[PDB]
Amino acid sequence: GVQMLLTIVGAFAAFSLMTIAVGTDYWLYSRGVCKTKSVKNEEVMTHSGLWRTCCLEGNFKGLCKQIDHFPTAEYFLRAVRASSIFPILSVILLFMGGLCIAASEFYKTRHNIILSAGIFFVSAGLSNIIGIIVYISANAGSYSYGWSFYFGALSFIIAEMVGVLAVHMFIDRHKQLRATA
Amino acid sequence: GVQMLLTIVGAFAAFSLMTIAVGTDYWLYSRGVCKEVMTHSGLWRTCCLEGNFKGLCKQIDHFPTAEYFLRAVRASSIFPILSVILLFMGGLCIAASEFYKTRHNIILSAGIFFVSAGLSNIIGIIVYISANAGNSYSYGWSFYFGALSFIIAEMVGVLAVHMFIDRHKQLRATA
Amino acid sequence: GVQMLLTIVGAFAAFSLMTIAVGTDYWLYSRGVCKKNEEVMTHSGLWRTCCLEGNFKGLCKQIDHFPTAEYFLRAVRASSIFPILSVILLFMGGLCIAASEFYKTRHNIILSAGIFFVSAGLSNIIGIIVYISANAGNSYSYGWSFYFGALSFIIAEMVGVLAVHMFIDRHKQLRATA
Amino acid sequence: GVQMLLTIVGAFAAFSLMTIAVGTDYWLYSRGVCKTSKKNEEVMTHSGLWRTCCLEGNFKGLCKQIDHFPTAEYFLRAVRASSIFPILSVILLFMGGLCIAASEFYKTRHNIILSAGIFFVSAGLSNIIGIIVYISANANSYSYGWSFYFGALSFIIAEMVGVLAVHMFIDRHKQLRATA
Amino acid sequence: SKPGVFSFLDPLAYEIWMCIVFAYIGVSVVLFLVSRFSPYEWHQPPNEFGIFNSLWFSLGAFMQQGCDISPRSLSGRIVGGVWWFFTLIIISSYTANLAAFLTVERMTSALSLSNVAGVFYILVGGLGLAMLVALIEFCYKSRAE
Amino acid sequence: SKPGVFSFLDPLAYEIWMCIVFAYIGVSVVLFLVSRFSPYEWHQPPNEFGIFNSLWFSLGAFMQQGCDISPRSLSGRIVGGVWWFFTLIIISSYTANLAAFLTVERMVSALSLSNVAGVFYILVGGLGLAMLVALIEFCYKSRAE
Amino acid sequence: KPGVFSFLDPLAYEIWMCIVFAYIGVSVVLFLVSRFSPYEWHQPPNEFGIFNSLWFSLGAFMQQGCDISPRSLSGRIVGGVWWFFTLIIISSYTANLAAFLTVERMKTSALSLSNVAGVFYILVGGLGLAMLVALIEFCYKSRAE
Amino acid sequence: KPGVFSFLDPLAYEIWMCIVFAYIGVSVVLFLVSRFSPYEWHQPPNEFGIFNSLWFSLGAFMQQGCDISPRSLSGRIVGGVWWFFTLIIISSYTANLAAFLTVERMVTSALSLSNVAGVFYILVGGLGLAMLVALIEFCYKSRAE
Ligand SMILES: CCCCCCCC/C=C/CCCCCCCC(=O)OC[C@H](O)CO
Ligand SMILES: CCCCCCCC/C=C\CCCCCCCC(=O)OC[C@H](O)CO
Ligand SMILES: CCCCCCCC/C=C\CCCCCCCC(=O)OC[C@H](O)CO
Ligand SMILES: CCCCCCCC/C=C\CCCCCCCC(=O)OC[C@H](O)CO
Ligand SMILES: *C(=O)CCCCCCCCCCCCCCC
Ligand SMILES: *C(=O)CCCCCCCCCCCCCCC
Repeated sequence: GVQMLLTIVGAFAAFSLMTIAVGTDYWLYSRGVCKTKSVKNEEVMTHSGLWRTCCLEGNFKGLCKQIDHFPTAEYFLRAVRASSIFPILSVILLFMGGLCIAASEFYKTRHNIILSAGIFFVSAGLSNIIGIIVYISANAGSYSYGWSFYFGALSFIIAEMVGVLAVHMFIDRHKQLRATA
Repeated sequence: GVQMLLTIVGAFAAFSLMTIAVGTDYWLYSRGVCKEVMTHSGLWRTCCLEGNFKGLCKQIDHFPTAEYFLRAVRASSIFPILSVILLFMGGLCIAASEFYKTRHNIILSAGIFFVSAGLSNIIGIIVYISANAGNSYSYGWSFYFGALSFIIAEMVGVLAVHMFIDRHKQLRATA
Repeated sequence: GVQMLLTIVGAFAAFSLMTIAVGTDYWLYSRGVCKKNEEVMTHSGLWRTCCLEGNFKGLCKQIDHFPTAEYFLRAVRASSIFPILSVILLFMGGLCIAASEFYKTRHNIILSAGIFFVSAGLSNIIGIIVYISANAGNSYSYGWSFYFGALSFIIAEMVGVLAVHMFIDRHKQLRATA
Repeated sequence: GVQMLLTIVGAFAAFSLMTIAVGTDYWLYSRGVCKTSKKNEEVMTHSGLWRTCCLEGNFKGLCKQIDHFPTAEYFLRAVRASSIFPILSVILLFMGGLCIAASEFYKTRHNIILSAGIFFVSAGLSNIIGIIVYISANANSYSYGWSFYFGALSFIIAEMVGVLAVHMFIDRHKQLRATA
Repeated sequence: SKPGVFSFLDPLAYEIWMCIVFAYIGVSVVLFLVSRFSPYEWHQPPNEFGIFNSLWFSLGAFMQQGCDISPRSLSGRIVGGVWWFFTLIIISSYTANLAAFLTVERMTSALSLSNVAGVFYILVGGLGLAMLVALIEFCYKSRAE
Repeated sequence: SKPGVFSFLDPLAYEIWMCIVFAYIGVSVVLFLVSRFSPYEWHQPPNEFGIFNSLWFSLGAFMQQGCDISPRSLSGRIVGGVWWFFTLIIISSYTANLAAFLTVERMVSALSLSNVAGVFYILVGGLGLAMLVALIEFCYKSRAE
Repeated sequence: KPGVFSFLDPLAYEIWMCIVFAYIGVSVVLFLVSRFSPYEWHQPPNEFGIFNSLWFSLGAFMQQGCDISPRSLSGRIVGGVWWFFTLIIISSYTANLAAFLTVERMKTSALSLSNVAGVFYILVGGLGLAMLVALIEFCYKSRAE
Repeated sequence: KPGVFSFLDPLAYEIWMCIVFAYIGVSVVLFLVSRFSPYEWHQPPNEFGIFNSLWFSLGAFMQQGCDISPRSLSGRIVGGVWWFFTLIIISSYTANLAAFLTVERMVTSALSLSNVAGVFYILVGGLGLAMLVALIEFCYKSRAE
């Protein structure tokens, strides 16, 4: 009862946090530009996210551009980093975890819909680690990560905690069945 | 019993040693200024060693954010002083343990105080050495009294815990 | 038995691969002479080094050897004693397998098979190590013959554990009847 | 029975080996002088614990003494000169053999056998120190000689006797437990 | 030339340290999951890999220390094996890069207390926290009595 | 520049990384052989050194991390004692040669996540494989009942 | 000539002194947090008295010793921080030593017995002390019969 | 090309000969203390017999896993000094090996198999000896039957 309540709240939190990370732009306070060619540049502080990059300060404060991820084993990294499959697949897996948790509130007989939720959450956390590494690794080849990156990092922790909690609930259901039989 | 006597003598030794350390002037024999020759510095004074005067216990210029916090601690010497306080509080507990025999939970308090006193002294040594490392220097008797007090206090902190354990064993045996 | 069939198929596979390796000349793709000349691509082996993409395409010449401790290693690599020894031990392993189907009361034959296959695997390791170490004195890549030898080792070792289990099962059955 | 036989033979072998080592002069095949003008000539020599005897040249066979003294460094030289530890192992192995001999006569005191065990084990430990103090003080090529290997070999033959003696002690007390 | 309190973390970058924490929280959870999720293994805990022991085992592995509990299934061992390989590389990289940081000074001396003094602070801090966590429980149990 | 994904395997040549796998598969099999080939030892297997626990032991011995069960016979111990010597040199050669790279290329006139980013994919990839192995068994065991 | 005790040059005298002080500290705390609780003795709750705590701490610093490991949150915080402290310090000694060797502290030579000489005196001296302790205990027991 | 057994270059011949002598000595002192006293035998007070003592002293030196751990005072002293000895020596090897590599590389450079080819011959040789020893035991008992 109370354990399922924590799970529901934690599930939403991680989903919400991760959707706010993949959508915002405050990932990496870099030092670049925001505009393109014209008939010199303006290297000013630029909070750059996954898809867009607005110049924090400078004469063009608030102009977001489209990060150009393509300026053997390096092409593959770019493609993955450019399509943000991993940070987007974590959001797809956390959402499917919520459906599984919600489904298990209307069909109590099926105990395997709770284990599914746990695996989804745990796998979502694992897909958000590859996202972090891919991000950092590709971004490499002075900076300061922002709150958007930390929501992605914080999402993992919340998701992993929901993951163990869901596994515990699965075991608890089956323990009741092994005591009443 | 025999254990109580050691716990009392040991506590006094620890407290006394550490108080002497904090109060003396022979922590680190260096070579510097005393108003350049050898100067047996301490925790509060840097007293001249030989020369035209031989005796001039000058004060330390501790203040000529990772270098302000370290300095503050070193200067205020909170941790060395804090160990003395905790050793003193541990002694009261032992003394209170006699009057209020029934209350066995006072003995454990002494153990925690003594154990925590040792941990404060450890930070003291590190803080002292780290900041003072800011020249052939050698540590004097005062520094080793501080270090020896730590050892004596840790020994009196395990003995206290055993005494607390023994109290409860008698409670669980008779009842 | 199904287990017996695996061992037999695995034994033959190991033997085949290893022999095909020792006899073929595709162990190390390098770039050296085959007959002052030129360094065209070649596909060296154990007994011969035959240039591949060259004017004299398909000309093959006995690997030039010997060009006391160093002497010992030269002789060991030149004679390929270990690669050849592995083939022999793998062969004897097959003979042992094909002897526990007739004298099926001994059961020490199967243990011999196991030891042969396991010991033929260890000989294979030393053969690989000797080969890689003599190629010391840029474009050295290994071919399929080298990997057939390496693949044989794994196949041999797997037969070895399988045979030991086969031996163990025989004795466990004999223990139950007693 | 036969276990005691090995111990005796092994104890004698250990003792004999070590004594030869100390007394001989073939420990370190170096290249030095053997004669106490303003001239010199270094020829191959076989050093020992006491004397540096030449084995080549016109001075073939002339055995010079060694001035080990031509506070850490002083202590090393002082110990290396007197050979305290190598000689101490000789003394310990000799005493350890007396105990085994004393056993046959007094067969009602089990601590005679365990005494031999401690002497033999402790004799090995002195031998280790002797080797170390000889290799550290000694430090153009060198190659240790058969005399140095009789020392090293003595250690092994004395540690094996040591465990064997301790088993004898253990075993005897085990038989007493049975009788009880 | 100037030493810092937490200057023992210099070899491995900030990101490396951050991702190690994430990989520790991940391996532990995954190790727990596999071991205990199957309802065809309990007869009681088939093994000792709860949510608490898993964290301890992962931490132990990384610190190159003892093995109280050891995985015995096939899925546990795979998790253990990769974690041991990760640890190995990472712990060899720290040492290897620390030897570089202590040679070829760019802008040899015996390391002083100021170089490894942040660790001492963490050590004493941990001891203090442990004693607190032990007395908090104690009190809690005491009132229940 | 751009350190390759799998740039943590540089301290040792390709043939060493290959021959280590071969030596591992060989030590495990030989440990299995000597421990459980004696009909005159089972009284119920004598020691827990089957074929699946003899690979875990070898893997643990190489990775350093690992301390569960050790051989107890003369033959088994010899196997484990040469394997232990092998591991020591190999794990001290990796670290030592890795330091040389990180020193030599520095002297030329802090490791980044990229340098050790092919060991994180392996770790995470291994966790994925482990969760697939466990789930497969679960499914196959839940179908039969 | 390299001093007898030249295996203590990497770390400063203070570091060595402070390690000893931290070892004593950790041991006392690990004993306290593990045995002070009156509500765990059912027979002590574990084998972590003042003697085994010293052994555990000592073994954990040396990177050896697989006797026992804590089983309590309070006793596992101490373990974890001590293991972290150890890791850093042992890596520091193995890295700073390689700096000393690589950069002559006035081709390379091979370490001679003279360099690591005080580690064989300690060992032999320790073996002597061990036997002495054993014999006096046995002698005392033999005078009590 | 380097010598087959070139992995024994970061230490001198007199340190390997002394390590073996120290190993033997430690294993005979450990056995002695543990089992000499007749006031502890019940079955034996502990598992530290002559055969096992060699195994525990070889295991300790190789920084490998556990099977037993001394529980006496005298025995623990031997363990402690042996662990300290091992620490220094193993650290010195790795540290001095890196020196050799770095200085040689300054006068990629991934370690070729020729550099470390004696640890493989030893390994396979030990596996060969191990099997032979096992079969000798087997043959002996088999004939007896
Ligand atoms: C049940 C299992 C519980 C296990 C519990 C084990 C805890 C081990 C903790 C170690 C922390 C060590 C790392 C500390 C990092 C400090 C970072 C820091 O100080 O950062 C400074 C900054 O970079 C510039 O000012
Ligand atoms: C049942 C117990 C068995 C459990 C076993 C667990 C195995 C995990 C161990 C290590 C990971 C090694 C993965 C190596 C992946 C290959 C790396 C690679 O491809 O490197 C590039 C190239 O090969 C170079 O030139
Ligand atoms: C319970 C039984 C205990 C376990 C027993 C087995 C343990 C074997 C361990 C190490 C082998 C080391 C072998 C080292 C061989 C060195 C080779 C050598 O002597 O080389 C000389 C050199 O070539 C001159 O130039
Ligand atoms: C039950 C636990 C307690 C029993 C087990 C204890 C084992 C001791 C281990 C290691 C210390 C060995 C080294 C001690 C001495 C090193 C310092 C030293 O002597 O240094 C001299 C030097 O000359 C100064 O300048
Ligand atoms: C819970 O039961 C509380 C009452 C029993 C005493 C336990 C705590 C005693 C020690 C208090 C803290 C000592 C000083 C700590 C700061 C140095
Ligand atoms: C066998 O019968 C399966 C029972 C458990 C089903 C759990 C849910 C499906 C598995 C997880 C789905 C994949 C998530 C991660 C994808 C990258």
